[PDB]
Amino acid sequence: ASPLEKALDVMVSTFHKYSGKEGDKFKLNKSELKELLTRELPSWLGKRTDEAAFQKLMSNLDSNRDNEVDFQEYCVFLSSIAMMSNEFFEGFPD
Amino acid sequence: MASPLEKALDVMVSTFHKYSGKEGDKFKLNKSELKELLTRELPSWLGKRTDEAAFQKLMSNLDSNRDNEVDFQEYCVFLSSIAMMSNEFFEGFPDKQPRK
Amino acid sequence: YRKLQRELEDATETADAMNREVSSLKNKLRRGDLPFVVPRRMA
Ligand SMILES: [Ca+2]
Ligand SMILES: [Ca+2]
Ligand SMILES: [Ca+2]
Ligand SMILES: [Ca+2]
Repeated sequence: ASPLEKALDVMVSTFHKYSGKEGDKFKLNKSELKELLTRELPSWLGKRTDEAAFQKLMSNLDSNRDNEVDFQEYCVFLSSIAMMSNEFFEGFPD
Repeated sequence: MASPLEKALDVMVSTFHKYSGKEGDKFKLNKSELKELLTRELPSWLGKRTDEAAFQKLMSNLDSNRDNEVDFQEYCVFLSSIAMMSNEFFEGFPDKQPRK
Repeated sequence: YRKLQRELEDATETADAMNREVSSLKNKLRRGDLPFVVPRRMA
């Protein structure tokens, strides 16, 4: 398996590390998403704790309006982060 | 420090550029670059058609803004779709299915 | 962590459009419309 293939599998495994803790086994509620972000994506936490901003993130990601973040919605979240990392990668040549 | 997921996101970015920067627009994948990325980095995901017509159809459907390139966002739409296939495999198993 | 607030919120303001794009592509793959790629994970 290539690094990219392994990376896609990490996306899947990490989701399920949290999604099965509460309620729907295959979706992230707000608490589960918060844990995932805090523990697995701490490099993306805001400078200050900010519950309002976190609520807005949850709302933004819940595209199908079911009060949960499913796997597809989570892939869109990760893509959005990757797109920012990509802007940094491309945007600052020496 | 970096989590496996943080590292995985960096691999998404680095892999894209390994190929996008070979020719022409250094920040988008042309047909040749996409084909190399797929064949070399996603070989487990290649289907039963390998001909150029089938590849062109894929290119056309990834290239949603019809500029004859696959940009980073278009590439993420594709990777998300692949990850979803893996997730559907994962979720088919019983909850306490053994793993390492 | 970041030096600012709200960057994740900013980056996800158009999540709906991206979900609709992913849904479209996933459906094409699943239905076998793009047989250069598999429709399901396979060994
Ligand atoms: Ca859950
Ligand atoms: Ca949802
Ligand atoms: Ca290029
Ligand atoms: Ca394009």
